Amino acid sequence: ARYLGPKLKLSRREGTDLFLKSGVRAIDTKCKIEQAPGQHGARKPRLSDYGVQLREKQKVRRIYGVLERQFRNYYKEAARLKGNTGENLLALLEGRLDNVVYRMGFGATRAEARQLVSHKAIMVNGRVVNIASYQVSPNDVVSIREKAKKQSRVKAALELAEQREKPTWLEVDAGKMEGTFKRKPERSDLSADINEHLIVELYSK
Amino acid sequence: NIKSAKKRAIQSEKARKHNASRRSMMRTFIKKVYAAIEAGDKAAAQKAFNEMQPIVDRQAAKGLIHKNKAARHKANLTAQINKLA
Amino acid sequence: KGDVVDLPAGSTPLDFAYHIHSDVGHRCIGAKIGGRIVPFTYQLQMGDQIEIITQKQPNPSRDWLNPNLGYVTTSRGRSKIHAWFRKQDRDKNILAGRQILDDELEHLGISLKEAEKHLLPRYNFNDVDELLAAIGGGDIRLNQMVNFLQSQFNKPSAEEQDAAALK
RNA sequence: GCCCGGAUAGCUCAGUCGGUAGAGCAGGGGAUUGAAAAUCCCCGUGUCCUUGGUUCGAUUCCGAGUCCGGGCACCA
RNA sequence: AAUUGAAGAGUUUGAUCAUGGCUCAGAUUGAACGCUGGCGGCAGGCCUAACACAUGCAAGUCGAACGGUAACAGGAAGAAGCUUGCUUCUUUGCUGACGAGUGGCGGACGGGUGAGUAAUGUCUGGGAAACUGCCUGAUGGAGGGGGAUAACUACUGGAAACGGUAGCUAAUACCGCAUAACGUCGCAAGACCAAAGAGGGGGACCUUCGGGCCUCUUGCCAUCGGAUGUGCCCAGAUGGGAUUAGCUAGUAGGUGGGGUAACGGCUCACCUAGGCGACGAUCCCUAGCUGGUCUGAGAGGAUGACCAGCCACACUGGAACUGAGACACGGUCCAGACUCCUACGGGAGGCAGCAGUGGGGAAUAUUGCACAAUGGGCGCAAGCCUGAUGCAGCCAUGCCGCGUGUAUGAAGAAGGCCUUCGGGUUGUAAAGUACUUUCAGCGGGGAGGAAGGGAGUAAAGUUAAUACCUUUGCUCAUUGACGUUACCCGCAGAAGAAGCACCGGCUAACUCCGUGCCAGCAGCCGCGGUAAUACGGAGGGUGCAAGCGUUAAUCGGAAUUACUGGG
Repeated sequence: ARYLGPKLKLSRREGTDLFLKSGVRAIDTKCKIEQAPGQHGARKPRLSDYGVQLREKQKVRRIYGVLERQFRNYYKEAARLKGNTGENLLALLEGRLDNVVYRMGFGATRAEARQLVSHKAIMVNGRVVNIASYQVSPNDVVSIREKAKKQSRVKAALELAEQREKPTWLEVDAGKMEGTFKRKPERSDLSADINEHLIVELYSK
Repeated sequence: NIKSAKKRAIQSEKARKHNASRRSMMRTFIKKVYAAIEAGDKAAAQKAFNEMQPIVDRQAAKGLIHKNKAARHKANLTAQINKLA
Repeated sequence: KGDVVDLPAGSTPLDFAYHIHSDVGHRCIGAKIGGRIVPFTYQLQMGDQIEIITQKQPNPSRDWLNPNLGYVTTSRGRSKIHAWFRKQDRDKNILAGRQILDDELEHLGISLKEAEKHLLPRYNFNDVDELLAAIGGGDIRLNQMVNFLQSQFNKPSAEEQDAAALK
């Protein structure tokens, strides 16, 4: 799992950004994004529709760094679920524990959030958890397990959260090193630059 | 095959002999009956049965023959004698 | 048997029987080191006494495993094994060989017995089936057969054409 | 296990009677056409198993050792 | 609140629309191979040879049915040994319990395999002519005798296997007689059949002082049912073949005897000449069936390995036996083949039980651990057996999860690479600086799976009884294969951890050089003859990720078998 390649390279490919280069050197740019993801990257191929949609899904996966398989599982899970499966999917990926950590901003990327997770730094409700994929149920209280709390990285992290966004559906505590996931994020909320439906049909094939 | 559990086998023979003897004995009287039946003399026939009865039912109770069968002989036979006697 | 014997390190017991004898090895099917049974694959060490079970003769044991360097290593009896498989096919080959031999033997040089006369004292005859076996095994150039068979050396007449070949 | 012989240019294969390794295969190229066909012209081509000794000549004597096909010693 | 699900592309032509085949994009697997490979949990794991098999173990238990005691340990004796009263040794079942035996229960379960079987099978739903150990409800019984036999003596056959002869003895083994009814036969009247005790404790009396007797417990016998399992019958469903069209004489039906637990051509005798068949008889090939599994939006198609029912088979063919039940996987007997013993006269053997071995194959593992948990067999119970089972080993084999780091980092390093030789690029990538510390690693701590059972005691039922005993509490000593357990703790340290395919169209993604119809690639179209984005290599990328590809097979797309849904 975990792509772990040049974190930024993907933003160069997708023509967008995964915000992996959070705030300090700030705006990516210092990378020459899009200009040439690989070798003769200056080219802008027609990109047949299968390609634009494939690129769409890749884009999303890359964002949350999820592997194709587990991602598909999420897809299918979203399929059986009520509601236009499309946005239901986002309801799934946002529920990502690690991703919640990024939302709660204890990390600065998704990767950082994983490392926090794998290293048990974040207990939830009344238990430490290491499965970054631990789906986070509504009204789920969760915080950094104090034994590893106050690692300066989280300090600077929350400080970097100011210039982030502060997602509304969630209930971050910030000061006391805590966060509480309320209701599942509505489609209208997050990014919206992506057209999840694109991924939906992507598996129509 | 050899096992102490195989003892069953020999003990089974120690039964068959005894068991088989009884069966023959049973059938034996029955023979007499039919013989007397074929003889056509109801008195001796009836009697032949008169003694064939206790033994066959006894075998039934002994568990040698599933009771019902003993009755089957008794019935069809009585039907035979009454048919003639 | 309590008898002792040197062995190339790590050789399979399947090889072992051959050190005892080739034939016992063909019929070899079992071995129980320290009484405990083990496959052929168990390489020997520590001079452990090796109980060996066998059978009759029909085999091709590790001859079904020769191609992988897996089971029955070495080459001594190993080659001997191939030999057995070989003698079987050899007889088969011999029959087929006999056929093809007659072919050449009559198509060119003429008279198969004379070809044996063109064989009895040509290549290591020993027997004659020896001369009748190689025919199917390709064990004899499969060309010189014509050359021995064509032992004739007239000469002068060829010069009349050698003088012409030079023309 | 004893022991025994067969081991050739890139192929098939001459010679391997102790004496300057070459014949057929295609081949690659030449001349032809955009290429072939058709067709003309040319031959390129090695450590004789690799290697030591008796040899002026060893690829034809005698070994290692391997190879390949044998006969037998090989039953605990 | 209990499905929201359905994409197309290439390919015939100078070109077009048709039609229309081939092929492709997905999912799928008991997979195999190649490459590569770190951990965890979960499943999976011989599909071919239902081929052969060394060893081990895979089914035993009850002394509370019994005569006994070969053994293990206590008691009765004496001599002796000698720590002279301190121990060692010699006879008997007396006890504790216990080899062999008699005997009851089990061995028909559980486990395996899918050969056979196209229907004596299964599924479905029906039906009546049945039976049914252990268990349970009810009704009663349970008296009185006898003949044995192994064991075990003694002699004896044989290499062995396995016996033989003559005597010794018991019982819940066995067999009479009595006794039986809402049992059987019978219209009835009538006839007839049942068995067994064992153990525990105990006041009085009885005392042949071996016990009687009393109470408790459980066993035993007949009948009645209940539950359960098993047998049977019919309809419908249950592969392909018509270049298989007729088949059939116990065949179809009847009557009568016989037959089994029961119906019945189940079987015989005689009588009738029918019976099945185009809504496929019969014959031929193939197959275990279903619940389901796979695919599909569905309808369908494919399949039926794991888990589960059912059925069939257990070296091959055959027959019975005991028994409630088998025509019996580790029972018998016969024959056959094949291994093996053999003193050759004559015997022994059956892993398609778990492991395992040889073999076959592309291919599928340990000759492990514990009966601790569940269940099963025996037994009052304690217990004993348990390759069912619970586990652990093995293998990326599939599913899922996680890790191989994180942040920052412009000199846009070097080096490789391409260049229109300016530069772009590789590439924040690395280094560097700074932080965390999953699993690894080592070291600490530490569950749950455990319920029971035992010992004790108290109470209640109990009866003559504060006995035994049943039940119910309560106390105490205990029961863990997995197992350096799950999980939690600590320590150290970026430390130990990324590969595989493709990159012409299909189809995500490029260049450079190498080669020149050669070498080569290919699923289809097709690439390659000097400037290959397709071949080989380098670079860069694309996709997926401890996996990636190929082959394998199935549905898909295929509305190219079309009911849905074509002509």
